[PDB]
Amino acid sequence: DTEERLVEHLLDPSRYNKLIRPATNGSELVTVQLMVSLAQLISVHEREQIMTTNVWLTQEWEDYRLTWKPEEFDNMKKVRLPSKHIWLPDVVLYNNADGMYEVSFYSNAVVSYDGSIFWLPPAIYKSACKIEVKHFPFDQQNCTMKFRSWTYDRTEIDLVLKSEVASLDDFTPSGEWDIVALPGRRNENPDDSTYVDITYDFIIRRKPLFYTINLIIPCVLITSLAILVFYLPSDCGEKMTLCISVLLALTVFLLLISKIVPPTSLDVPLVGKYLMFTMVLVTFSIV
Amino acid sequence: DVLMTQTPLSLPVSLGDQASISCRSSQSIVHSNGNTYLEWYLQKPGQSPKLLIYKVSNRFSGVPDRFSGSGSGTDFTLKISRVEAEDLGVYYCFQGSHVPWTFGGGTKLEIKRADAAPTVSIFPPSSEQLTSGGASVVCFLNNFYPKDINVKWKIDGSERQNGVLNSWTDQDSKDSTYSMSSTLTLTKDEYERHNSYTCEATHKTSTSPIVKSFNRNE
Amino acid sequence: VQLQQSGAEVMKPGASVKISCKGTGYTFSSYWIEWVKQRPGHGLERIGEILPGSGSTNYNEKFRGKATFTADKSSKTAYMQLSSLTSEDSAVYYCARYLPYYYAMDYWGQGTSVTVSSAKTTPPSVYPLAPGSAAQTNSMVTLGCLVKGYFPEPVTVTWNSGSLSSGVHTFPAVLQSDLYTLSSSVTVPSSTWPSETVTCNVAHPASSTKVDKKIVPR
Amino acid sequence: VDEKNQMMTTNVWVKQEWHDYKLRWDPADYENVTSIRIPSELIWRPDIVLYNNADGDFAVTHLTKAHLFHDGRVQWTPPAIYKSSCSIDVTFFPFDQQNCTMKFGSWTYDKAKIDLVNMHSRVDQLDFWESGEWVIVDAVGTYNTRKYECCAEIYPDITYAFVIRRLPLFYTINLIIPCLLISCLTVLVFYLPSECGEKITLCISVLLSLTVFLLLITEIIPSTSLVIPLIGEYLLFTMIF
Amino acid sequence: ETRAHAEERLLKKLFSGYNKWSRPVANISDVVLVRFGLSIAQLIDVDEKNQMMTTNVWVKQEWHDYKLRWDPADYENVTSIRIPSELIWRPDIVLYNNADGDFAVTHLTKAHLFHDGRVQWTPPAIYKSSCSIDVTFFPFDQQNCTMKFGSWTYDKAKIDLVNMHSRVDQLDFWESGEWVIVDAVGTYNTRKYECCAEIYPDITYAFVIRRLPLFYTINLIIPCLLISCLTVLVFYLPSECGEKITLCISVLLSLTVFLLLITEIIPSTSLVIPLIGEYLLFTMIF
Ligand SMILES: *[C@@H]1O[C@H](CO)[C@@H](O[C@@H]2O[C@H](CO)[C@@H](O[C@@H]3O[C@H](CO)[C@@H](O)[C@H](O)[C@@H]3O)[C@H](O)[C@H]2NC(C)=O)[C@H](O)[C@H]1NC(C)=O
Ligand SMILES: *[C@@H]1O[C@H](CO)[C@@H](O)[C@H](O)[C@H]1NC(C)=O
Ligand SMILES: *[C@@H]1O[C@H](CO)[C@@H](O)[C@H](O)[C@H]1NC(C)=O
Ligand SMILES: CN1CCC[C@H]1c1cccnc1
Ligand SMILES: CN1CCC[C@H]1c1cccnc1
Ligand code: NA
Repeated sequence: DTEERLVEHLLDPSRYNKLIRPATNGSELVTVQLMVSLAQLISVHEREQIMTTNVWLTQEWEDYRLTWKPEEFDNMKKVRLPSKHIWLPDVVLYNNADGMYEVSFYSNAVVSYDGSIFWLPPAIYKSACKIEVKHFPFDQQNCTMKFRSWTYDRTEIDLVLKSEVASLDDFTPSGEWDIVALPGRRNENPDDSTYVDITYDFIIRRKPLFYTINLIIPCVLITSLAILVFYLPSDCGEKMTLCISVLLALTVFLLLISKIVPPTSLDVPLVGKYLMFTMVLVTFSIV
Repeated sequence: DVLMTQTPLSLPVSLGDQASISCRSSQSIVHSNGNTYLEWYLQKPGQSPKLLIYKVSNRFSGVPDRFSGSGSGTDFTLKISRVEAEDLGVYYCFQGSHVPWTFGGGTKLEIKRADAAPTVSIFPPSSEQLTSGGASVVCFLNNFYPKDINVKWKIDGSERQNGVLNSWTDQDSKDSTYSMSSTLTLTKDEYERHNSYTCEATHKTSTSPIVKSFNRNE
Repeated sequence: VQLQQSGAEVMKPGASVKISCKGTGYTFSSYWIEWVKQRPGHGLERIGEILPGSGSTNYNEKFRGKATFTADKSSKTAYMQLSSLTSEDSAVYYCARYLPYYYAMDYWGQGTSVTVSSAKTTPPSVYPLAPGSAAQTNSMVTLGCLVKGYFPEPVTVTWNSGSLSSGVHTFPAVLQSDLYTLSSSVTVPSSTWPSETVTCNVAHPASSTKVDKKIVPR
Repeated sequence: VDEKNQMMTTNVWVKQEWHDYKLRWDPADYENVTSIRIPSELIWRPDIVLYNNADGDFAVTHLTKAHLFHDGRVQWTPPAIYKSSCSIDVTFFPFDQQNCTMKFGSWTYDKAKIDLVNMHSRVDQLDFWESGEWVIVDAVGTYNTRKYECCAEIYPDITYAFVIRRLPLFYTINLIIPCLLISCLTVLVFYLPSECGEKITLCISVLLSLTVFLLLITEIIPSTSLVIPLIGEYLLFTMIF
Repeated sequence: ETRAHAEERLLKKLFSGYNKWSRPVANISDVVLVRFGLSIAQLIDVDEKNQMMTTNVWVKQEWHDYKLRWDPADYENVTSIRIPSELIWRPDIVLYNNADGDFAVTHLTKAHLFHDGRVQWTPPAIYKSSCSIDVTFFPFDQQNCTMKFGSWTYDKAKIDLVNMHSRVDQLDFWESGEWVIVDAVGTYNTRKYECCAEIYPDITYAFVIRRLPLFYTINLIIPCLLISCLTVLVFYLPSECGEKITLCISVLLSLTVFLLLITEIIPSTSLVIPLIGEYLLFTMIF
C-alpha cells in the first residue's frame, strides 16, 4: 500500500519532471560513475570487423529531487522504479555498427532515500574493431569500445570510473577466444575542453589448435611436394600431372585463406605471403 | 623462453657513487605495437620485492628521481645517480613481450669501502659436548673485506675436508665487513687419538696464513 | 588492497602441498595472479599465473606437470595443487597481482616458507664453546654458544636479554646430515669476562623451549 | 541448433502464474462473472529475463492478454522466440548428444520479495513439433540461488538443461560414408604396377579428394579449439599417410 | 532557486500554446535558413556488386525561430537547454538516392536551444546510397559516389538551404582499411520538377575515393597473371611424352574458373567491361 503512495508522491508529473537533469549551486556537474561487466564474448566476425559481446553496465549518480523522509513511510530504504520515467544520463557506444545504440531492456532502477541511483541494464553490443592480422593465427586482437553521452558535453555531467579493470564475476569461458586483460581509461582532450569519454580495451587471444589442425597441416603437407617432382625420372612422363595438381591445390588454399582474412589492405597475412612465394617457386618448377 | 642475462653478478660501489647495470635479452623483446614492456624489481633481505621502473621509458609513481633507466631495442641499462643506504639489495629484470614471461638472473649490489683485517679465533669442544661424546671445533672469521678468503683445516699436519661446515653472512651495515664460520664436527673417540688441530685462514690482507692450532694432550 | 597467504608447511617427500592466496580490496576476478618461486640460495623463477574469472592457465616450460592451479570466484582464493614433491623444491613461495601490457605488479604477498625433510620434531640444543687451553691472553676475547640438532626453523639464540648485542653474529642455517646447527659469537674485552656473568639463551617458539646455559672458563 | 555460431533458436510458450490482493472482487455482485481477459500492459508484470542471450530479445516482446479470476489470481501465457548460446560438444560427430542450458530469472528483486517455484519438474511437450532432425532426450528444470557483486541479497534463478540427440541418417549417408569409402584407396596404389604409369594420378586424386572433404567438414563443426572432432582426426590421419 | 526549478519554469512558460506543425517564421513572406553539414563516423561498406554505399553519418542542422526565445537574466543565467526534437518543428531533410533504407533519421535525438532563438540538431544515421560503379581500371579504381539531400514538401520560396562547410568534416573518421577518402565536395543546386511550378533546392555531396590495391593485387591478379604464362609453354613441350593436351586443358579450365570467379565480385553492369575480364577472355581465345 504505502509503496503505491510513495510512487505517486515521487512520480508526480506536476512536481517531478523528466526532461531536465538535476543540478544545484550554479550548475554543478553531476558525477556519473559507470563500470562495465563482460558476460561472454559471443563471437568475433573477423571478416566484417565486428565483435559481439554481452555487457552489464552499471551506472550510479546522485539525484536530489527524488529524496523522501524515510521515517514516515514505515522506514523503507530502497524502492524500485521504471527507467522510462525518471531521468537518466544517456551512455552509448560511438564505434558501434548496426545502427543499434541504446540498451535493450530498460530495467527497473533502485532508489535509496539519500537520493543515489544505482541502475544496470544488460545489453548486447556489436562494436567495430580493427584486425591486426599479421601473425595468423598466433596473434592478438586489440578491440576498442567507447562510452560517452551523445547528448551532453562536459558541462553538466562528468564520467568517473569505479574500478580500473572490468569485472568478470559472471564470465564463462568463451571457447575459441581467450581474454588477457581488460583495461579501462578515461580520455580527455584538452584542446576541445568539452570532449569526455571512457574507453575499454579488449586484448583477445585466439586458441590456435583449431585453425592449426584444419589449415596448417594440409598446407605444409601439400607444399612439401614442391622439391619432390624433380626426383621423378622424366622417362615415365608424369611430371606434368603432379606439378599442375600441386599448383592448383596451392591456388585453392590461397583463395581460401584470402576469403577467411578480412580484406584489410593495410597488411598482407604472413601465411598468404609464404604461400604466394612457394607458388612462384612451383611455377618456376613447372617451366 | 627468452633467457635474460644480467651483468655483472656483483658490483660493489661506495656511497654516493654512480652505478650502471646492463640487462641483455636472448632475443628481441619489442612488441609489435612499438613499446617494450620491461620491469625492474628491488628486493631487500627479508622482505618482498619493490618496484622502481616499469615501461623503462617511464618511471613508477612513488620512487624518487635518483633512479633512471634506458636502452636500445635489445640492450637495457639501469642507472642509479647516488647510492644511499636504502638501495642495498638485489635487482631483477622482467620482460613482458612473449608468453610465458620470465625473470632475470639476479644482480647483487652492496656498498664498498677499504679492506679489513680478519679476526680469527678457534674454539675447542666444551665439557658438556665431551659429556655427550662429540667434538665440534668452531673457527670464527669476523670483520674482513672482501670475501676473498679461504679456510683450511689441518689435523696433525694433515689437510681435512670432511666435516667442514662453511657459512657466511651478508655485508653488515654499521661496519661494512664480512663474517664466516667454519665448524668441524667429530666424535669424542677421534678427539683422543689426534694431537694437533689447526684452522688456517688465507686472506689478501695477510701475506702469511693466520694459523690457530691447539693440542689435546698439550 | 591487501594480500594473504597460508602459514608454514612441512611434509614428507613424495606427498602434495596446497597453499592458499587471499585477496581483497580490488576486483579479484578481473586480472591475472602470478606466483614467484625463490630458492633460499639464489634466483627468482616463476611457477605460473591464472585468471580467477576463467580457467585460462599457463605454465613455464620448466615446471610442466609439476604444479596445477585452481581458483574460486565466490571465495576470493587461489589454490595450487602440487605434484610429486622432491627435496630439491624446498624454498619460499610468493604471490602477486599482475596485468599484462599495462600497469602491473604494484603489490605482493608476505611470503610462504615451505620446508620438506624427513624429520618429525627435534628440540634445540645446548653446547657451549669454551676458549682454547693454550692461548695468549689479549685485550679482548670472542665468545661462542653452539646449537645442534633442531627442527624446524626458526630459533632465537640471544645473549642475556640483549646485554651483549654489539658484535653478535647469527649465521644462516646449514644442514650437516639431516638437522640444523647454528652458533653465536661476540667480541668482549678480556678484562670483564672472568668477572661478569654472561649466559647465552635459546628460544624456540615451535617447541616452546626456553633454555640458557652459563659459560664459564676452564 | 546452429553449431558453427553456437546458437540455439527456440520457440517457447512461457506460463506465469501469480496473484495479488488488489485485483479481487465479488462474483455474486456482477452477474456471476469469474474471469476476464485484459491486456497485460495495464497490470503489474514481473520481469523475467534470460541471461544466456546472443543476438535476441531479453524480455518477452509480444504483450499478449492475461486472465484474471475473481479471487485475485492472474495467469499469463506469452509466446517468445529465444536465441541462446550453449557450448556445443562435437567429439562424437555425428553420433552426438547436446547439452544446452537456459537460465531464467527475475532482475530487480531478491528472494526476499520474488520467489520462483517451478510448476512442473519437466518441460511440457503436448504441443511440440517434430523437427525431423532433433529428438529431445530430456528437459530438466533446476532451482538455484546465487549472489552477484552488486548487492548483498541472494537472487533466485531457474536453469533448464535440454539434453538432445542428432538423428544421424542424413550425415551418415552423405558425409562420413563417402570419405570412409574413398579411404579404401590409400593402400590400393602400392599393388598397382609401375610400368602402366598412372599411380601418381591415383595418389593425387585421393589426396585432393580427402583435402576437399576436410575443407568441407571444417564448415559444419564449430571453431572450438578445446577438443578435436573425431572425423577431422581420421581425415588428417589418412592425409598424413 | 535551484537551476532545475528555473529550467522547469522556463520550459513550462515557453511551451504553453506553441504548435509544432506551424512553420516558424517572422512573417509569411520571409524565408528561413538551414545551415547544413555532415560528418563521417566510418565508411561501413561499398558493395560494388549491388552498387550500394552504406555509411554512418552525423547530420548537423542549424537554424533559428522567433517563438522559442527567452531572456537569460530572468532564470538565473541559463542560455542553452536541451529538449527532444519530437516536441518541436523539424525541417524534413531526406535523401533521394535511397535503395531499401531509411529515408529520414530514425533516432530523433535531442537538440540544443539558445536564448536568442537559435537551435542546433545533430542526429546520427545509417544511409544506403547507390553509386554508378565504374569498374574499368580494376582494381586500381576511383569511385565517384553521390548523395542528394533536400527538403521534401518545402519549396525554395520558404526554406533555403545553405552549406556551412565546402568540404565534409573528417575529425571522427575511422580508418576502414579498405577505402581511403580522396575528397568530398558539396554543391548547392536547384531543380524544377513536373509536379509543381516552384523551384526546389538540393545539396549534392560527391565522394571521390580510391580502392587500396594491395589486397586484390596479391590474391586475384597475381595467380591468373602467373598461370597465363603457360599457354605459350605447351608448344615447346615435345609430343612424344604425351601430356600436352593435359597441360592445355589444365590451363583453360583454370582460366575459366578464375574468370567465373571474378564475375562474382565485379558488378553485373553492361555499360563497360572490366579490363581484367577482357584480358582473360583474350587469353582463353588464344
Ligand atoms: C590498443 O590500442 C590502443 C589504442 O591505439 C592503444 O592505446 C595507445 O597506447 C599507446 C601506448 O601506450 C598510448 O600512447 C601513450 O600515450 C600517453 C598519453 O599521451 C603518453 O604519455 C605515452 O608516452 C604514450 O605515448 C596511446 O595513448 C594509446 N591510445 C589511446 C589511449 O587512445 C593500446 O596500447 C593498444 N593495446 C596494445 C596491447 O598495444
Ligand atoms: C548438462 O549440463 C548440466 C549442467 O551442468 C548438468 O547438470 C547435466 O548433468 C548435464 N546433462 C548430462 C546428460 O550430462
Ligand atoms: C563526380 O561526379 C560529379 C557529378 O557529376 C562530378 O561533378 C565530379 O566531377 C566527379 N568527380 C570527378 C573526380 O570526376
Ligand atoms: C540481481 N541482478 C542479477 C544481475 C544484476 C543484479 C541486479 C541488482 C540490482 C538491480 N538490478 C539487477
Ligand atoms: C517537391 N518535391 C520534391 C520531389 C517531389 C516533390 C513533391 C511533390 C508533392 C508533394 N511533396 C513533394
Ligand atoms: Na586430371
